[PDB]
Formats: sequence, structure tokens, C-alpha cells
Amino acid sequence: EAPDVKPWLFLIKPYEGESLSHFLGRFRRANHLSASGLGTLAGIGAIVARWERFHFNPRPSQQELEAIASVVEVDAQRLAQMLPPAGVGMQHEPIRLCGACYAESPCHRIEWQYKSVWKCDRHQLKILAKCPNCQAPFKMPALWEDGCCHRCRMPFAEMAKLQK
Amino acid sequence: SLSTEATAKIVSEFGRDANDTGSTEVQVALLTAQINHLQGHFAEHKKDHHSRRGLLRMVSQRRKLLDYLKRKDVARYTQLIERLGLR
Amino acid sequence: SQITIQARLISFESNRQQLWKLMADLNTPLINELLCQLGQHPDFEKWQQKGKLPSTVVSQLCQPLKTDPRFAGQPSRLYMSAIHIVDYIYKSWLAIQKRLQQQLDGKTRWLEMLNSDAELVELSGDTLEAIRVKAAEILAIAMSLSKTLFDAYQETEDIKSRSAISYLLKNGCKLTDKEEDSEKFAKRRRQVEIQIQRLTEKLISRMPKGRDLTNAKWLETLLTATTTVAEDNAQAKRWQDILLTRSSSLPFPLVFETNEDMVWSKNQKGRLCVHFNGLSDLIFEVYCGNRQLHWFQRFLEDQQTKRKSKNQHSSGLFTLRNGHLVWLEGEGKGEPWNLHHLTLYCCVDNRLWTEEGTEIVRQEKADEITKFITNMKSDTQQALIQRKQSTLTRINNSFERPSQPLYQGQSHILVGVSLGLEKPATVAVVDAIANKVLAYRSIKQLLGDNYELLNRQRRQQQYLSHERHKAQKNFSPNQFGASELGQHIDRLLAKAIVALARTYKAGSIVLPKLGDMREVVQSEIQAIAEQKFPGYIEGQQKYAKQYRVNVHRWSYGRLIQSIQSKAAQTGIVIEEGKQPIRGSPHDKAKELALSAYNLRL
RNA sequence: UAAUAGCGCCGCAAUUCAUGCUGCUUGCAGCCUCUGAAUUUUGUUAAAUGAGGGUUAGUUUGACUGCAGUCUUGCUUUCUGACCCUGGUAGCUGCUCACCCUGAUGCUGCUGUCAAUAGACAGGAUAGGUGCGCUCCCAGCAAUAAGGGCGCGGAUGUACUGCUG
Repeated sequence: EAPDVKPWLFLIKPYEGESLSHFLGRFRRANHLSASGLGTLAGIGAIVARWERFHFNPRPSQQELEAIASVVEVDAQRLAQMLPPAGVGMQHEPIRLCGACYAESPCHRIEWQYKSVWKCDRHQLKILAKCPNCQAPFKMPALWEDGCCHRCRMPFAEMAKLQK
Repeated sequence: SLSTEATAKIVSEFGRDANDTGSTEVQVALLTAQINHLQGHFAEHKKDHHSRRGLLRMVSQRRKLLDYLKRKDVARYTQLIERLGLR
Repeated sequence: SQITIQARLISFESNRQQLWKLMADLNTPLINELLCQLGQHPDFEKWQQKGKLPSTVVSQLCQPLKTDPRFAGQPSRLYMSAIHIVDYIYKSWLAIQKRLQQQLDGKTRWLEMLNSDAELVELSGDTLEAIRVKAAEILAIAMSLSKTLFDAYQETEDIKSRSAISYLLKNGCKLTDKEEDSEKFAKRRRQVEIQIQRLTEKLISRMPKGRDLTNAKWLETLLTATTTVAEDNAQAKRWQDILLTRSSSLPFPLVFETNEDMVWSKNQKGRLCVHFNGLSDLIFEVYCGNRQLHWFQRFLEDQQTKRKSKNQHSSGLFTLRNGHLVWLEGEGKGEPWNLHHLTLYCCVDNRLWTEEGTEIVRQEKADEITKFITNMKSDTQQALIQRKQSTLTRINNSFERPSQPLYQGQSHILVGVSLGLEKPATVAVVDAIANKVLAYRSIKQLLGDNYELLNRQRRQQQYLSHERHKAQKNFSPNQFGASELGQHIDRLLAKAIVALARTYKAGSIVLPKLGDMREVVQSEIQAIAEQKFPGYIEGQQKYAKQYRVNVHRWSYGRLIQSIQSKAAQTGIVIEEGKQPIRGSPHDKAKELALSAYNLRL
């Protein structure tokens, strides 16, 4: 039997602005889970495999974010900060990257998917929508395991040099 | 769809250089040429429900290319709208 | 009791073209008078609350449109046809909306009331037995039981002891010892939540749309969308939803609600003819098969009999009741009045055919008119009464008509009809005082020589559904289905069931209270599918497609109507009862008829 | 060559009774010669169902009067028969395709002759697989379900059937 221990997971701390797709992706590498495995563990079923693709057509409800909060140990109000604010239209087709800031914080920021964002203000640089050398489109942010282009294997931190 | 000569004629007039095969001004000029020829047929053969699918795609593509060009460069957008007689 | 018969009308172009021009011009105030209530009218939400249109409002919107430069060219009877149709469009639509509002409330009460056994213990602060004892007291007080229990829950909250009334209601107005599975309860409570959601999605219905023949909105939208740039995705889709819309090719029919507003005659050639009030220049010739001619001769004989008798007989007993004049769609090319086909549909009360049946309608109207006059007891009201008193005296003067003794059945012999998915009908004839089944029929007997047609219907539905899919992917216009075959099979069964009822001298035919089976199944399969594909909504919809589709194709309302019509033409009473959930198709039919007999008192 | 399986129908072989068949006890006994329900089985020049697309104001199902005599109309549909075709050039128009892998409610599948090019000519609803059919299965193709791989120019502030025709 257990040596008097409370039930646990490899919890992770969220970064200052990462997207819910990227955060769930990290959580299911810190713990070795499949997307449907994490959805099953949370009790919300196949829902998680939409959110990793930014398929928020029906948006994440309060009850679904609370279910994930019970697994990932982040409250529903901090999970909501990893999604667009009410009426801020995002686009989920082109995944986009600053890359200059990815050296300061290795994450996909939610703000790069807003229809209103075209340049990163911390660095005053145009946002990328494909690998600057091989023109490949980026994988969904849950899959950013290596932090580099999947085709030509160029680090995202080096794409700082090739933009604007 | 357009004849070979008609495409070559349209890309040579909206292309900014001999290199433009498909800048946003060339792509909107080819969709505009198609839409005009398609409105002259689809208003006559009102029963042709396979051509309404073609028109509604082709108009919706033009609008996306125009909205992109509007934000990218308003001067290029204004000149393109004039040259195509759009409002 | 009513039936509709039909004939094509033939007349030289000038007459078929002049009538088309009046109907293409009349079709337009049929649209403007819907818009004058669709958006213009300020009281509209008061009508949606009451469920009924005020009896004069459409006439008060039409009266000033009679002088409109666009609408002024039409006879007084074509405006009454417009007022009729628009009255019936809203008088239907408001009555659809009111029953949906009533169902949404009538289940919103139940979703609050439906509690698990553990929730009743928490909400009462007491034992589930204390709840069983109070439920036994409530039945003792009560002894319309279900209605009384809902009243006793609305009123009489009684320190939350009405929780025991909810315990009766969820148990079907009975005591239960068993304590329920929370998974079965979760499925049950979820079905109610799904029905509430779907009723709101339905209650938010579209307003009535008129038949715009002009294409003007479509042509304006085409030249807009091709020459201009939308400012929004919503505007670009608003133009798409217009451009995809198929426009109507036929005007609304004329409705002539007064039987005398059709005048009949015999042509020199011996053919029958007709003309309409306000169109008395345009003679039309009747063309119909001899299988229906006897009514069109009767129309002219009813008219001649009144005219030969100085109006001392009333059209209150004319065999014709009302006519609907409609253009049926033709094929190929030509002007609309040369391409389409004038068809006159006559409503006929079939029991006016015979003298013994005419006497029923004489007594029915004489009682209704006597009551109306005594309920009235105004200016023009004085003339309305004189018209009613004059109908009440004239209706006693008989037309010379065919004689046939009325059918009479045994008050103890009933035909039970059981409907289902696999067996569309199955029949048990019961002598209810003997408790003896006189006969049973399964489908192979109940339409005999025609039993190949059920297998044909299932082949044709399956074959044609696949061809329609293949055709849609290619944009072919060829789109066909088994609907007329299903209509024929439902009529073969309706004749055979009533022939069997006559054979055994049955006093009545018994039909099940099936109700809204389609919506019930749709919520049951969804509450279940949500447990097997959680979060994967596309998998939930795919769960039992063939079962849900077969229930949406199940023609039970059309078979129930087909039997009603043929039974009432024969004179056999229709009765109803609860259809058993378990037993064979025969046992269902047996217990259904016996239940309807037990409900006599 | 292949199509073994699965699913839906069609009868055929049985078994069990009745809504049936002999009696009078008007409710029992008795069996399956019929007419019917239920289960199981089967694919034997058994039997029965059997969707390539089209064609007639077609015939019969009708009304009235004592089963005989009068009158009769050509409407809207479902089958069974029979016959015909398996198309022609003159414009307009949608979709699809750089090139590959997976192969979809994807397309194609008859007889004979000439070519053995991908197509003509002459027959034809027997027309890939079984008693008969399918979204199933076999064979060929697969750009015109979808996903993934990925070459060279334009564009590259999110647009990109936008190029390779």
C-alpha cells in the first residue's frame, strides 16, 4: 500500500501568456498521456483533441475548464487567460510564431492567433506563419516538443534572425 | 474559365513586374474577369445550379484577397479597386 | 367526413392567360399582407401569447390595399381569396407556436420536479420510506389523477412534502418499493434536459414566407454581390443565403369558400362547364374520369334544383362545400398559362350524397344555427341573424337524392389496429362482452394479393435514397422517392381494415394514441449516445442513424388519417387508447381494443 | 484469377400452434389436407423474389333505377404487360490535376467481331461476386472524400486552385 502520500501527477507551471493548446501539450509530456487519454482522465472525453487544434467552434465552457482544472491543478480563471478574451477573434488555421521571444520564454503565446496581431510589440518584429528557410507551416502548438521546424530542423530561437 | 491568351493578357496588365505570376493584384484581376463572364451566363440559365456553386466560391475568394491587401497596403488596395471598377 | 375531388379545366388561351395575369397580380398582395403582420403590426406578441389571430385583422389590413395602384385591378372575390389564405397562414402558425410554448413550460416544471432518491432524502431531510408513506397518503387523498398530482405540486408546497408527490409522478402515479440506479436516473433526467433544449431551438421558428415570383431580390443581389465588396463575413454570407434560394414558379391558388360562387352549366356539346363569381366572362370546361363524374353532375343537379324552386332550398346542403383553383406544374417550354394546368379541387362532404346522410347534416346544422342565434341574443347583426334564421327555415326543404340505409355495428364488437416499425398494421377483432377475439390479421392477410408492395416499398426507399445521394454529388435534377407508393400502401390497409370492420359488424375501429414518437426517440437515442461517444458530437449523431431515420420515415400519422377517412365515409365510429409497450403485434391489438372498450365509462 | 465473410430480401425444407382444418362439450380432443402466425435451416435445370434509362387523354376498379336495364369523361397515383433506345453537333458554364503514399456511401464491369493503341462496328437489359441485391467483397483506375509527404518561381501583415494545363 501507499507510504502515506496524497494522489499526484507531474504538475507544470504555466508561462506568462502561452495558449491552452501549448499548455495541454506540455502537461501530456510531463505526464505521458495521449490527447484522448487526458480528455478521459478529465472526464470530458474527446473534447481535448479539438482544443489542441484550436477548434473552439463551440467554445470551452465553464464546466469543461473546471474539469481540466481538477487534473492540471490550475483554476478555471487562470485556464481562461490561455484563451482569447470575449469577442477577440482568433484564427486557428495558420499557426504563428514570434521566435525572437521564444529564446526569452519557450512557448506559443495565445496572442499570435488574434486577427488583430501582425507584429510582436516586445521586439517590433513581423510575426511568422511558416519556417523562414524551407517554407513549411508550423505544427499545432500542442506538438511543439523540439522547439524547431519539423522539416529542416532549424531552432525557433534562430528564426529571430530570419524575420521582418 | 479564361482562354490562355486572356490570362496572359490579364497577368501582364496587373503584374507589377515580369516576375508577377500571382501577386494579390493579379489574383484579384483573374477572379474579377471570371466573375464578370459568369454573371452573364448565370442570369440567363437560372436553372444551372452547378454554376451557382462556382460563382459563390469565386466571389468569396476575391473578398479574402481584398481584405488581406487592404491591411497590407491601402495604396495598392485603392489602386486595385479603381482599375477593376469595384465598389 | 369531407373529401376532395378534382378536374382539369379547359378553355381557350385568352381565358387561361387572363386568369394567370390576375393570379400573378393577386399573388403579390398575398405577400404584402403577410409583411403588414410579419414586421409592421405592433400587437404581434399579444397574438403569440394568446395563440389566436383576431378574426377581422387581415380584412382591416386588406381593405385599404384594395385601392392600391398595384392591387386595384382584381374582383371582390379575389380579395376575399387573399384574406382567406393569409388568415389561414397565421391562424395556423400562431397555433403551432402556442403548443410549443405550452410543451416547453409543461416540461420545465418536470425538469425542476424530477429528483433522484438521494436528492428526495436531502430535500425532505427524511427517509425514502417516509416519502413512500406520504406518497401513499397523497394517493389516499386523490382517491385526471396525473393532472391532480401536478396541481397538488403547484399548490400545497406543505414544508417540501410535495417531494413525495414528485415520487408518485416519476413512478407513473403509483407506489414503488425498488430504489433506483443512479446511471438509469442520469439517462432519464438527461432525456428531459435534451427535450427542453430542442423545444427552444424549435420554438425559435421562422415567420411565414410568401411566394415571390418576381426574382427581383435575387437579381438585385446577384448584381450587388458580383460588382461590390462585402464589409463583413455576415454580409458576404447574407448574399450567399439569398443567391442559394430557389424561387417559386406558381401563384397561390384562388379559394372560393362559398359554394354558390361557382356556377355550373351544360355546354352545347353535352360537356359540363363552370364559371366563378367576378370571372363570369371566362367559361371553363370540365375534364375528369367517369370514376369521379357523378359528383360534377350532382353539382349541376343541386344548382338546377334550387333555381327551379325559387331559392326555397338552401346551399347549406349543397354537395359542393368550397373550391380551390390551382395551377399544377407542367413540363418543357411555353408561356405559363400554356405550360401549367388549371385544376379545380372541390371539397365535398361525402355524407351529403344520400338522403339518409343529408338528414344527418340537416340535424347537425339546425342544432348549430339554433345555438348561434341564441348566443347572439346590432346594426348589421340584425341582417346576420335574418340570414341565419332564413337558413334554419330553408334547410328543412329536401333535395331529391339517392337512398341507402345507414350502417349499424354492434356496440360490443371493436377492431383494434396496432401500428409499429416492422408491422405497419396488425388487427384484432374483439367481442368485448365475450372477451373473445373473433379474428386476427397480419399484413400478409390484411392486404392479400398486394403483399409484394411492402417489400417493394423497402427496396424503393433504400434504392432511391442511394440514387439521390449519387445524384446530389453530381448536381443532377433527378430526385425521386417512394412517397406515392407509401401513400398507396397506407390506403390499401385503410380499405382492408374497414372492409374487415364491416364483415364482423364492428361498432368502432380503435387507433392507438401514438403521439409524438419521432421526438421521443430522437431524445432517447441522444441521451444514450452521449454516454458512448462523450465529447465526440459527430459520433453521437452517427450512433443509430438507421433507427432514427426509420422512425422519421414511419408513416403512422398518414395511416391513422387514411383509416379515419375511410371509416367515416362508411359510418364506423373511431375510438382511441394506450398501445401496450410489451406483447406481440396481436396482443398489442387485442389489449388496445379491450382498453378502448373499458374507457366507455 | 479473384470475390471466402458480413448485412437486407426471396422462397424451399422442417419443428412448434391457430386466426385454420372433423366433431359436438360451443371449448375441448385431434391431427397439418388447406389457409395463416413463430423459430430454425437452406441456396440441389427446387421454388420465389428479382432497381440498365424511356413510351399510350390505354384497359379494369364507376353512377342510377329493379343480378337486369339506362347513362358514362379523357383527374391524381401504384403495379402487371408490351414496345423503343443504350444517341447525334451548336454554343455557354462549374469542378478537378507539379509530382508521390494511404484509398473514399468514389468512378468503371454484358455478348460477338476488328484493332489488340483506347477506341470503332454489330447485338442487347441475362450486365463483376451468390437464389436475388447493397454503401459489403473481388479486379482495374483513383486529381475531382480526407489526411500526409514534398520540388521550383510569384506573393509573403493572417490571403493564398494562386503557378506549373
